[PDB]
Amino acid sequence: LELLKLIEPYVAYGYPSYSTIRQLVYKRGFGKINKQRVPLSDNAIIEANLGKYGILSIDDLIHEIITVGPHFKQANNFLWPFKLSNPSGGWGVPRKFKHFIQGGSFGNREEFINKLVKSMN
Amino acid sequence: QNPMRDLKIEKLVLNISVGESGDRLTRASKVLEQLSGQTPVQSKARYTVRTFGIRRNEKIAVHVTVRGPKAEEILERGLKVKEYQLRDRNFSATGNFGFGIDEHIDLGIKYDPSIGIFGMDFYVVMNRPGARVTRRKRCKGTVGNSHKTTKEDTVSWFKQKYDADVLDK
Amino acid sequence: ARRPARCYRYQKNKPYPKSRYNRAVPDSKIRIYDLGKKKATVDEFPLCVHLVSNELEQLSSEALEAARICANKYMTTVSGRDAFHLRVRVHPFHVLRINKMLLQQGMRGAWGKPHGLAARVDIGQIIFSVRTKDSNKDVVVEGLRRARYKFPGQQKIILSKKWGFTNLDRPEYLKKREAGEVKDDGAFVKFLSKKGSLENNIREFPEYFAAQA
Amino acid sequence: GKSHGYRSRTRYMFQRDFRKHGAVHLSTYLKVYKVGDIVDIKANGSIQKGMPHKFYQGKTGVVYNVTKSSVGVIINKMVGNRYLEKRLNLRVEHIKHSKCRQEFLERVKANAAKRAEAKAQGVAVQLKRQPAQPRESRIVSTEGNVPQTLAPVPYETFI
Amino acid sequence: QKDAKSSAYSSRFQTPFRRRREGKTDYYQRKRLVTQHKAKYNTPKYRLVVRFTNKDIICQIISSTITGDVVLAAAYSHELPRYGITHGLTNWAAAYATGLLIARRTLQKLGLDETYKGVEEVEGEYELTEAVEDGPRPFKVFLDIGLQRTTTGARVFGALKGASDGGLYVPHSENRFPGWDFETEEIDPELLRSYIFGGHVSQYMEELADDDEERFSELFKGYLADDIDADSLEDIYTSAHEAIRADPAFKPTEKKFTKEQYAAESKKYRQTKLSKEERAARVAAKIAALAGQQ
Amino acid sequence: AKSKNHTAHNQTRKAHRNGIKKPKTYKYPSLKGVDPKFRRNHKHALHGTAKALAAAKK
RNA sequence: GGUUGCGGCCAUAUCUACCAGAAAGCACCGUUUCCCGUCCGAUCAACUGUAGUUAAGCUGGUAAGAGCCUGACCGAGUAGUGUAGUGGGUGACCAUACGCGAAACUCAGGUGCUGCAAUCU
RNA sequence: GAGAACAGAAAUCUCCAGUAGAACAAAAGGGUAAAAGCCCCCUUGAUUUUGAUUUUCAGUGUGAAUACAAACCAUGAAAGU
RNA sequence: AAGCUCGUAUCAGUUUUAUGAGGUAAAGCGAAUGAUUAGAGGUUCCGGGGUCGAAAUGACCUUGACCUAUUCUCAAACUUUAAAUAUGUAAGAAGUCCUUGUUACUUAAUUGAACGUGGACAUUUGAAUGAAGAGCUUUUAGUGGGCCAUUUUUGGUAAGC
Ligand SMILES: [Mg+2]
Ligand SMILES: [Mg+2]
Ligand SMILES: [Mg+2]
Ligand SMILES: [Mg+2]
Ligand SMILES: [Mg+2]
Ligand SMILES: [Mg+2]
Ligand SMILES: [Mg+2]
Ligand SMILES: [Mg+2]
Ligand SMILES: [Mg+2]
Ligand SMILES: [Mg+2]
Ligand SMILES: [Mg+2]
Ligand SMILES: [Mg+2]
Ligand SMILES: [Mg+2]
Ligand SMILES: [Mg+2]
Ligand SMILES: [Mg+2]
Ligand SMILES: [Mg+2]
Ligand SMILES: [Mg+2]
Ligand SMILES: [Mg+2]
Ligand SMILES: [Mg+2]
Ligand SMILES: [Mg+2]
Ligand SMILES: [Mg+2]
Ligand SMILES: [Mg+2]
Ligand SMILES: [Mg+2]
Ligand SMILES: [Mg+2]
Ligand SMILES: [Mg+2]
Ligand SMILES: [Mg+2]
Ligand SMILES: [Mg+2]
Ligand SMILES: [Mg+2]
Ligand SMILES: [Mg+2]
Ligand SMILES: [Mg+2]
Ligand SMILES: [Mg+2]
Ligand SMILES: [Mg+2]
Ligand SMILES: [Mg+2]
Ligand SMILES: [Mg+2]
Ligand SMILES: [Mg+2]
Ligand SMILES: [Mg+2]
Ligand SMILES: [Mg+2]
Ligand SMILES: [Mg+2]
Ligand SMILES: [Mg+2]
Ligand SMILES: [Mg+2]
Ligand SMILES: [Mg+2]
Ligand SMILES: [Mg+2]
Repeated sequence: LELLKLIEPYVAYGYPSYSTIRQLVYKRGFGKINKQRVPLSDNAIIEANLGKYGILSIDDLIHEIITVGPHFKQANNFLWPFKLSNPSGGWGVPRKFKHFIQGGSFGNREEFINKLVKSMN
Repeated sequence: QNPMRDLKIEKLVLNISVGESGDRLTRASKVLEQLSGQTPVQSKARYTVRTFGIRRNEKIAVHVTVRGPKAEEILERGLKVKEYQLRDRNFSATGNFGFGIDEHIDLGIKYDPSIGIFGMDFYVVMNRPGARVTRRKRCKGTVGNSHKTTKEDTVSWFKQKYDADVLDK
Repeated sequence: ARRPARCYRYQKNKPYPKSRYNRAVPDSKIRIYDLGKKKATVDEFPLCVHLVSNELEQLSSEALEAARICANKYMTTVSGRDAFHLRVRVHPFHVLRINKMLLQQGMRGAWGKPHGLAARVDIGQIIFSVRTKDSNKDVVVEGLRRARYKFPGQQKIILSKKWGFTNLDRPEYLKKREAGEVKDDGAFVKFLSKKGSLENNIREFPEYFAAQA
Repeated sequence: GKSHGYRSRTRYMFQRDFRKHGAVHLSTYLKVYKVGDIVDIKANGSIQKGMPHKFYQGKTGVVYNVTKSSVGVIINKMVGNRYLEKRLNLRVEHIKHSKCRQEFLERVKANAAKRAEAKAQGVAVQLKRQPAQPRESRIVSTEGNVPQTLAPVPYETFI
Repeated sequence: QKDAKSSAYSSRFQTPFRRRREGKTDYYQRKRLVTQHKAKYNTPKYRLVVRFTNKDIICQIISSTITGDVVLAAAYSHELPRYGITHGLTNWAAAYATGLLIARRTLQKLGLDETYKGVEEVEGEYELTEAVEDGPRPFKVFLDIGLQRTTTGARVFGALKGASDGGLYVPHSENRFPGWDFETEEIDPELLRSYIFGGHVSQYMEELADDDEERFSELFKGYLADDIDADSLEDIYTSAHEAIRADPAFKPTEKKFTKEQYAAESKKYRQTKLSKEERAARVAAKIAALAGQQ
Repeated sequence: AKSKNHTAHNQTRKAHRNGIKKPKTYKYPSLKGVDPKFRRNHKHALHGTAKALAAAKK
């Protein structure tokens, strides 16, 4: 949390939904295998890499995220950073580098992060 | 109340402030010796003062401390000279008192023209018993209020014995 | 002599008062700070009005003087030598400097001699205070108003909720006095605590714990 | 000229604490220092001898040596782009055991104890420190607590 | 006394250590007795603590802890009755005596009391108790005078001689023993010996009684009441070492009443202090006494 | 002519290219400046404690 | 619980004034041949514990007591401040967003705790 | 502050209060009260051998300093220094 | 640039937890030091200028100085208090525990001190997050005029100084 704080003018974050996570992991899920950014298109790949912590599917990956839980760390790290586009629809505000509370983007916008991500997804 | 605390002469210190060094000061001391039976102590100038003619660390004045029955006796001889009358001055707030005489031959003492004539200060300090409390090394302490000498107290002392007079105020 | 106030209106330098390191400053142009009926009891003048700075600057001594006079005078002609108490609540403790160019020397060794004094004055900070009888409100406000014109910057004028120079809301002041908790003194006034030693607390303020009324 | 003597800028660093001047209490001389002890360095300007240079004021390090009246302490110090090793001869009056290490040892003693009473049950331990977590759901009640509702306050000068 | 202490003064006034105020501890000198060569770690410095009251003599062996000084063993002059000394309970000879008892007693309980005999002979000569080769080293102890003046011939250096001769190692030198003639810069062990056995006291008795039947009979009232002849004094002290080295062990006093018993009387003379409740009640009454202008 | 006198500008950038590291670390560290008698005796406590171990192999 | 010796932390312990103190202890106190120190056996030294006294020291109790300590949604979430903006404003300067956050003030409680050894109605 | 013949503003002699308001060669800052200040007694550690360390630093020199080792000493009842 | 030794490790321009250092901002001045406005009461029985009997070793006087409790206002080279931001250290296998070996050091002492033998303890083995690998050697180029912006800030009336 104290990290987020430190970094808040440069990021835009909030509380994701099964929906947003489902679609983020499906459409933009890539795994980390010996560096290499490998796309999760078949369940075998996760099980070959995340099987040791349970998790032999993609919805096994998703679950372990949305619930946090025991091997979240190793699950989430496995997940290469998501490369979102720019928001199709727009940022919904004139300037982004103020806070969400002040008229847009940057800082915790809470359960608004979904509408945002989904347009960048 | 009044048991211990009987109030007494702690010490008597005779001073002759000569104000110059040499024979005159050796002579003044001899008087104090020839009187106290003690060997007296010389005082050095705290600082040079030119109108008085004294230099710093020059031997100027001599005094001797007397305690016990002798000092009680040399007190009387003085008191004798002041005709058993002192002033409501002389008595300090803290309980001690003093006076001064011109001419020391006025209390006993032959003349001896090789010694001449000196006058002298007479300060007598008063205490009670239990004063070692302020004087000892270990567990030094302060007297209690309802103890300890004062000027009301050690004036009435002075009248009671000595059958004396303290004047003015 | 004397360059414009414009060259020293901002708090640009750490306070530089006269000191053992800064001996040889000249004397403040304002010397009197209390005038009118300065010996008047606390009871006489219940109404208090303040001339308040709304900026953050420096006020010269000479401003303080000039404004002080322009205040005192107008007060006295219109209600009299004894109808008010005027207190200059700001002292010119800080020393201004001149570099002072006399071919020529240059920017070398530019440390300046002392040039005059000022008062580093704050947002909200009281400048002048006046106390009078309620029937001199309007003569007082215009004293100060006339004075404003002698001071750089926006300075406000405010009616104090205080019985005179004391603290205490006027209502809370009258509770205390009619309770005897208040004792006169050198123009100001002392208050009865419930803290010190009982004895000399009753010898100082008899009227409080007494039959009386 | 500029002036960079040994104790420069240390007017307030080596002052004593308000109403704590004079003799240094005996406790100081009774604490015992072994090698590998982690000490805090904080000068006392009444003890002029064995003084730490002002750099090391506020710095913690490990004892590498013990002598009649002083410990030797190892300090890692950055000069340029690298830490260098630094050996300090400090009299004990300027030195203190580092409490943070005692939190640690005491915790290690705890963690061996917890670990026992689990093998003595063959159950699981969970020994690593967890950091302060979110918060779980609650139900606050209104019994004796009907929410007082507040509103913003008017402007009002008090001067 | 209208030298009133300005509230300023009081506020930034810095009190001395409690025992400084009391005039008991010389903390400058304590710090040097107590401090150990840090590379001897918890090797305790041991102190020979010798204090005199007006009627008694205290001899403790102390070491210092951060949480407090701790005593290994203590001996007194008021124990000495048990060992045959009935009078002169604060003189030099009782000091040597008390210095011996503590010695024997500590290093009895320590275990080195069979080894390290001490002197037994006692002609009052200057010698430390050197250690026996191929064996232990003696219980070393450093004298703690506290606040006593270092005068040559002081009572406190009796207990020292008592303890050394007892077979404690207590570093010292002659020049503060009676017998030390500073012209000579030598010690006459006859004088020191005498003192161990109360010589200086006995003589005076003889000189007194002959010269002053009346003074003597007052100063020495109790040597009469017990027929302690003067020139029998030595044999009291000599005999007293015997019994001391004999049974050095400590035995307490037989104490009537238990701790609690004492207590529950032994200061229900304590003044019990008010409750703020009552205190306020006093406040509000005091006024009515004082209220009304007088 | 006059020139800039001093600045630390850019110096931590420079120091942090390939720098800081930590300090290098070893069990059995240097015995530089340790109490010479103790070293002397340590020398002997080691020879002995060696010896005694080779005696335990025969 | 008293008291003493050695202490720890070094004012909740210090300061001022008034009382109170069984028993033991401590103390004041008596003495000056002796080791010893003084202008002065006052301090220091030695001697008796005998002639005396709780007066003092010391211990507690009191006090809308001075000081000192502790608390508090007491003031004040104020002052100051890290981060943000193509925020306001001629400027001086100020408001807002995410954070950290005092001093004085006011009131309330308190006024040594404690270790080792010895000893006591 | 209260008191003592000549003695005065200022000579010398008591007493009381006194956290340092004094002193410590020097500029200033720090430090200090049964002392680090004042008076006294005894002294030559201001010595011998070469190493390690801290500051300035390139982690060179120089200066100055700190803690041990190995001698020889000074002082003190001593711990110690 | 050349590589070399290794291969998940010990890493880090980071947070967290625990525990240190600091005297700036603010604050303060009926707290020390130094400044500064105003009265008020008291002092002198030990500075004084007079009026009342020239009288004055005598009164009441205004006037200093000093004292007591108040009052307005200040500090880069004052301060009790005292932040924010920065800043040291620690968070384990080089560890923890039990047994008892060495020595000329040290202890009254097989007491300690250091360094060991032997035995036991590996799921989270002792917070977070990251790791695009970590470690290491040799050697050489250029450079050694800088400047700008926010903020902090010194000199100057200021300056695109
Ligand atoms: Mg898109
Ligand atoms: Mg659309
Ligand atoms: Mg479109
Ligand atoms: Mg919108
Ligand atoms: Mg003359
Ligand atoms: Mg012009
Ligand atoms: Mg400037
Ligand atoms: Mg110049
Ligand atoms: Mg110049
Ligand atoms: Mg400089
Ligand atoms: Mg500074
Ligand atoms: Mg002090
Ligand atoms: Mg030195
Ligand atoms: Mg006050
Ligand atoms: Mg001493
Ligand atoms: Mg002789
Ligand atoms: Mg040039
Ligand atoms: Mg240029
Ligand atoms: Mg250059
Ligand atoms: Mg240059
Ligand atoms: Mg004598
Ligand atoms: Mg006597
Ligand atoms: Mg004596
Ligand atoms: Mg006493
Ligand atoms: Mg109080
Ligand atoms: Mg920007
Ligand atoms: Mg702006
Ligand atoms: Mg504009
Ligand atoms: Mg602001
Ligand atoms: Mg001098
Ligand atoms: Mg100095
Ligand atoms: Mg002198
Ligand atoms: Mg030399
Ligand atoms: Mg400020
Ligand atoms: Mg403050
Ligand atoms: Mg002030
Ligand atoms: Mg400046
Ligand atoms: Mg860091
Ligand atoms: Mg990790
Ligand atoms: Mg290169
Ligand atoms: Mg190069
Ligand atoms: Mg080059």
